Amino acid sequence: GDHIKVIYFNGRGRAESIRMTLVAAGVNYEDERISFQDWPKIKPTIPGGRLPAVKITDNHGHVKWMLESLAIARYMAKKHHMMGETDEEYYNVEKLIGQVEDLEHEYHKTLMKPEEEKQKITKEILNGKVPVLLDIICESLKASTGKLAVGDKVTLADLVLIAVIDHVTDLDKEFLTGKYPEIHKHRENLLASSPRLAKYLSDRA
Amino acid sequence: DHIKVIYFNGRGRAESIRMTLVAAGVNYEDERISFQDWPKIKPTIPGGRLPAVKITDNHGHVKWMLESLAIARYMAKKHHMMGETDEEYYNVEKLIGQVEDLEHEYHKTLMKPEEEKQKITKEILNGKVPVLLDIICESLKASTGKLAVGDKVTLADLVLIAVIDHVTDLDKEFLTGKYPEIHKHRENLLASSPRLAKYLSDRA
Ligand code: NA
Ligand code: NA
Repeated sequence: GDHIKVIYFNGRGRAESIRMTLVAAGVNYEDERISFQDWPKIKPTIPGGRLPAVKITDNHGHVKWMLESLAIARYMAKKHHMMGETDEEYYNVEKLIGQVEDLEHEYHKTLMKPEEEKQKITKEILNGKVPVLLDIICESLKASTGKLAVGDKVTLADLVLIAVIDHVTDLDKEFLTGKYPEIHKHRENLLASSPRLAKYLSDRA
Repeated sequence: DHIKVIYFNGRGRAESIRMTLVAAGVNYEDERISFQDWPKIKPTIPGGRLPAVKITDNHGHVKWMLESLAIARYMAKKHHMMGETDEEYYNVEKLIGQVEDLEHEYHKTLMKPEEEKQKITKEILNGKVPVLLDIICESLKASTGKLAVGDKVTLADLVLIAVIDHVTDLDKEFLTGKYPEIHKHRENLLASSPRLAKYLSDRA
C-alpha cells in the first residue's frame, strides 16, 4: 500500500522503466541497490531469485512482492493512465514497447563481457540490427496522432524509448548525430510534456 | 473484417496470435511466405519483419498490425483475456514476462548448423531452462484458480503452451515426471476451452 521499494543492481538497467513510470505519475519510491558481494546472501530472500524486484509495504507491515520489471511498469502505468486511452492506443503503446524491446535485446548482448569481446559485439550490432530497428521506431513515431510516441500525453512507450536510446548512445556517443530526427524530436517533446521526468533526467546527470 | 496472419515459421511467434483468435472464436487466414519468396515480399510488409497481421474491411481498405505479442495483447484485450482487474492484469503480464525469458533461451538454438544447435541446446537445458521452469511453476501455484491467472483463459495461458512445446522440441523427455503444475495447467486449460483443444488436437 504505502511504501514502494525498488530492489535492483544495475545502475541504469531494467529498473529505469519502473522509476520513470513512478516519477511521471508523481509517486514516491525508495532505491535499494544490491551489491555484487551481497547478492549471494540476498538472493534466497528474493522470490524467483532474480532482480530487479519491487517490495510493497503497507501501514501495517505486510509485504507484497512484484516480479518482472516490465510487468511491474505495465501495472503502474495502467493505474495512472499511461497505457493508452483506448484499445487502439493500447495496441500502439505495446507496438513501440515491442520494438524497443528488440533494440534492448541487441544492446544486452554487449553486457558484462570482457573488453575485447564487448568491442567485437558492439561493432557487429551497430553495423547490424541497431540501425534497422532505429528506422522502424522512427516510422512508428511519425505515425503518432500527437507530439509523443502514442497520442499527445505520456505513456509507457515514451519511457522505455528514452531508456533504450541512452543505451544506444552508451555504445556510441555519435551514432545518432545528424540522423534520426524523429528520435531527437520525441525526447524534446517528452521533456516539455513532463517537467517531473525532465527534472529526473537532468538531476540524474 | 478479414484477418490475415502473415508468417514463415510453422510454429513461431504467430502461435500466440492464432491461439488467441481460436480461443475467442474469431476466424483468420494463414498466409505462409516461403524462403525464396521472402526477398520479393519483404518490401511490401511495413517494417520488413514477420510475422505481421493484415486487416481488410468490407470496403477493401488495408490496415497493418506489427509485433506479434503486441497484436496478441490487443486481441486478448478486446475479448477479455488480459485479466478482469488491474491486479489480475499484472499477474497475466508477470507470467508473459517469464515465458518471454524462456522463449528467449529457446531462440538461441534456432536456425543454426546441427553441431552448433546441439551445443547451445546442451547449455540452456543445463542452464536457464530448468531455472525458468521452476519460476513458472511457482507462479502457477499462486493463481487464485485452476488456470495461469484466475479460472478463465487469458493470454498467459496461451503463451505458456507455446513455449512448453518449444521446450519439448529441445528434449521430448525434459518434463517427464517433473513440473506437475505445468502438466496440470495444460490439462485444466484444454478442459476449459474446447476450441483450443480442437486446435491443438487437429494440429497434431
Ligand atoms: Na535494473
Ligand atoms: Na511465426
